[PDB]
Amino acid sequence: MPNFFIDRPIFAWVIAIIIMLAGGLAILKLPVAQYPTIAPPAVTISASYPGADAKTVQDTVTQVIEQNMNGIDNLMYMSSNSDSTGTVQITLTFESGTDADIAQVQVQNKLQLAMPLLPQEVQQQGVSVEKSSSSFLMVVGVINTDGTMTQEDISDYVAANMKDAISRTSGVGDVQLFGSQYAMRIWMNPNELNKFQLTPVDVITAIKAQNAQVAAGQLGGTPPVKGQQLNASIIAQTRLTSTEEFGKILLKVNQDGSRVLLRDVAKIELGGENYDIIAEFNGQPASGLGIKLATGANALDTAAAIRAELAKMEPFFPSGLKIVYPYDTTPFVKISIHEVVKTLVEAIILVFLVMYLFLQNFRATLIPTIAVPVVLLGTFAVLAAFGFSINTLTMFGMVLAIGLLVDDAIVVVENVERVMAEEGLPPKEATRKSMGQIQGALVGIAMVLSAVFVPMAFFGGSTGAIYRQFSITIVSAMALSVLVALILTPALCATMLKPIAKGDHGEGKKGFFGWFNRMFEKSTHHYTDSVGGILRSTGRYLVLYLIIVVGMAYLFVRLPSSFLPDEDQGVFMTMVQLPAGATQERTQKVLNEVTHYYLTKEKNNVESVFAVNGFGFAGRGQNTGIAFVSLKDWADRPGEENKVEAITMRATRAFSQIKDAMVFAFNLPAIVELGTATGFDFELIDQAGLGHEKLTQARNQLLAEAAKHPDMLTSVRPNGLEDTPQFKIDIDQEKAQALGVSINDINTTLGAAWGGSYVNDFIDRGRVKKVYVMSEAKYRMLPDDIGDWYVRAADGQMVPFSAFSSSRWEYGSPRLERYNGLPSMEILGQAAPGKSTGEAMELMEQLASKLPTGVGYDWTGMSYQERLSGNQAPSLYAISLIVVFLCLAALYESWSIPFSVMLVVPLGVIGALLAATFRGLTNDVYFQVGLLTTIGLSAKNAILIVEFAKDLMDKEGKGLIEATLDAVRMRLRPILMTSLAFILGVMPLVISTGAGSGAQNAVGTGVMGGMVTATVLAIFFVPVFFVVVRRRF
Amino acid sequence: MLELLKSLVFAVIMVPVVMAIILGLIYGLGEVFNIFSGVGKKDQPG
Ligand SMILES: COCCN1CCN(c2nc(SCCc3ccc(OC)c(OC)c3)c(C#N)c3c2COC(C)(C)C3)CC1
Repeated sequence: MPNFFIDRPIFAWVIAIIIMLAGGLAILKLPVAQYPTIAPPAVTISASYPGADAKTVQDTVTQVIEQNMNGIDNLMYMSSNSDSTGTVQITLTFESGTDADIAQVQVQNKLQLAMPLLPQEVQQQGVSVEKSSSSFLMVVGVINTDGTMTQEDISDYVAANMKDAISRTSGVGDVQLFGSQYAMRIWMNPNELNKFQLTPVDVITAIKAQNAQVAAGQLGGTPPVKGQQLNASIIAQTRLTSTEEFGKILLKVNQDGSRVLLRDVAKIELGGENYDIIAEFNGQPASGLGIKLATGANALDTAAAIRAELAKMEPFFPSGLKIVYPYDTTPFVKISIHEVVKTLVEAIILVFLVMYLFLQNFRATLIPTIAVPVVLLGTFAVLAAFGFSINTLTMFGMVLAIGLLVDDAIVVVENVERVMAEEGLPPKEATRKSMGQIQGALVGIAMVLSAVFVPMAFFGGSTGAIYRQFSITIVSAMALSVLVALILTPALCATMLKPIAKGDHGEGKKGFFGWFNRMFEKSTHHYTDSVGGILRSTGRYLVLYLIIVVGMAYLFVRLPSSFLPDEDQGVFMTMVQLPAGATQERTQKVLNEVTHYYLTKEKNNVESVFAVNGFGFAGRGQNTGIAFVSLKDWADRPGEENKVEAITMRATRAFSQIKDAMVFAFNLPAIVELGTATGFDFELIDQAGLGHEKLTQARNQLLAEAAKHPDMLTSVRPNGLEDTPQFKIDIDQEKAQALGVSINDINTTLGAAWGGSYVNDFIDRGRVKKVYVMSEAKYRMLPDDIGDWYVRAADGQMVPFSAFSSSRWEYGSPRLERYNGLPSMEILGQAAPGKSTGEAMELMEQLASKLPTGVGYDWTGMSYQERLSGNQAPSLYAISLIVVFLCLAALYESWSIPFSVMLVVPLGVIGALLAATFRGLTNDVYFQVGLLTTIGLSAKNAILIVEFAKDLMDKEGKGLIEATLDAVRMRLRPILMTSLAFILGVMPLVISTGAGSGAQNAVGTGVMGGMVTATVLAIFFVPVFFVVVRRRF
Repeated sequence: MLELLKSLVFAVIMVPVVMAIILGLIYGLGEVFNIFSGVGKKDQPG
């Protein structure tokens, strides 16, 4: 019935163009971002309780929001972590495939299932449910160059001007801002408050009075009096708009009168809303903003617009303000597009340079110049109807698609020139006859090569999210190949062709080929004593098949089983970890050195040392700094020594020389949606309720068990911070009432002077900013500064905190990390240089099952998706190939042919198990995608062999000998015509060490030796089973 | 526009060289694919 469509010529020329013109729109409708939405949908409930503790920030805030979490809709884990800055990050991560849009809805239908079980200050402080797919877009830093602007001067300028203009640049669906805006920080001065007999109660009370916007109303308001002609709208006290207009905030009656100024007791100034973050970019103060790209993930035209939007703001910048981009996606995206669209077009030209080895013609050879881009632009087109973004995973879903479009078109070409170049008859003799022998085969060529990708397109997890970006891309590469092979190929293999003489395979044509076009077949005629010499006595040649399998079975479990490689992402985060209770001054003092380290020792590589003090991935506070150390292009970073893993090893080694801090220096994971670090993320459970010491000391038994294997487990470290000293102040509460003070004069004094307290809003350049009272810094540093705070009694006399409040010191863990209502302690760690996570995570599983029941081990984050790959990814081969084990019986009409063609499969499995370890690469996800590319290549050639053997017994009547002297001797030539196309499609990748093509050449060399097994081995092993299994069955 | 001049001179040398190492495989080891001569047929079921 596709043969009925052959004799309509221009029907077939241009339906190829239909799939291209729709694909010509697919340029104008595909979002492009190199890592799409592949994370499990997580939700970060970012609370706040400023100045507060950590032992009872989980109890005011977190244990309330944790205790509404009744049966979370398609949940995997809810981890939260309160800390010493009063920050809570409840992280509800859900099942993959569950709608992230309903998630942020349903989290605030789990939180806002049962809100006012909240002590209601939980939401009164300001909580922010957010779909924190913790991938970013560009993480634009904004620095001052000369030094006039401080940090906080920048961070307000960004949030007053940039953020509201960047958060509606298209593609941006989230602007996170760093760190915060200005806020009229009211630094109180307790040796001025005692001078006026005030407390911070009456400092706050006047600011909630005189700085209050009052709905006055209207002259001539509604309803009027009969006889009205005047309408106004009364301005009462506005929100007070400046530092000086808080300066004259009144406190009392003043018969001292220069009316009692709030600027006589409180040093008014602007400043940030928290100072836990000091971001010194190259030792120079900076704000930042972390952009997160919306669904509609078009990272090009967003960043093509954002880098324009910054250039619109460069006229608006004050003195010395500079924009630098520490992290990005696009210089890791842009050249990976424009090469792998050109390489893709080069592979189109390489396919023409395949048949410059085979055809050496113009009009008969111009067929895949049209036939290849139709499968390509249609793969853009159908995925644009199925919602799959241009990324790695569908540009590498198109380079792997090159091997699936050459199996149809170019295979017809020598089957057509089986009649011309080998027999000398017109192409009409090859138009219907040669297609008619394979029209029933392209039923199965389309069948068995889409069949092995069926279960991965439906399986869940991020492993399933990687697969669905691969599988339906190859399926669209398959389904728009058989729908092109049965249309476009016959009208180009019957109409515009050239008559060629008989016996001429290019002998008198351009030198080196003519001596070789015999000599390949002539060595194949010396290989005829291997064609026949294998197939006669097949007894010894069956134990040779186990030699293929013993090499498979031994070099697969010994092959290291990682999950994702370390991508050279152009940045690497260096985190700092001071003693428990070390200040923001000292952590900055180390990030003086580390920036001086990365700008004297590695200035040839390092772009920049955007160094956020205080904040840290895996842990906040003041003892923990981090540096987003960024790199250059690979053209400026040559060789193995200037990749990340060589830099961070030089970093960490010279950081052991750096006193005062365990300064790790690690790399981001491959996909940035999941991990703080790469490697793994060893969580921990409160199984029985062991408390806090043995909670910590089985974790110290863990580093007694897991850090003492230093060869494999490199830098196994905790996340939950060591028990810092906490400063208990025993408000000797009866003295704190017998002296005359009400304790609300005390807890407001003790907790809005030391604390930092929101008061109200104010107006600043027409923008709402917060009003914070706090002590001035030199009056809250020490336990001595307890004694300087004065509280007012009943009778107006002033009492010091040292008169009653007996201070002391205690333990306290700031990062009280929880898990679904269970306290926990997270543990990080990488794997060995040259080894993998699976020989490190299961090594941890040797060292996590050591503990008794009572404190359990959990594997989630990056560690869930590899715990899910360990449960389905080699188990993918079962239900994939058993459908292929049942596809053959439909094609070959026997139970016993699936005993044969299902044993072409481990020929190329060992083809890739060699090419990995011959360069030293691991069993990641892509290696298996290389295997499913390789297994596709093995079964592809068998249909040109074994379905042809089905075809011979009807149309030419051949046993084994006459079959093999015509099947194998002649139909091995089109197998080369796919071999030189696809496997040389990674020829620009063999010499490429840039945008993470390392484990992608183990695919290409793996299919090459898999083609070597297709070159000698696979063209016998079903005819080996013609002399044994067809002898048996 | 330079890598199409690369793939003029480096896709005219790395197409026959990959065609040449397989000749060191399929003709060099193809002779050792015929050094093995014998029968070991596992016809124990038959
Ligand atoms: C409170 O912070 C929570 C957000 N975390 C995730 C994103 N992370 C990241 N932030 C930045 S830039 C941070 C801008 C900034 C400015 C002022 C600050 O002081 C107020 C400040 O401290 C936070 C940060 C970068 C980069 N480049 C990266 C990450 C993370 O890794 C990348 C590779 C994306 C590079 C910052 C930490």
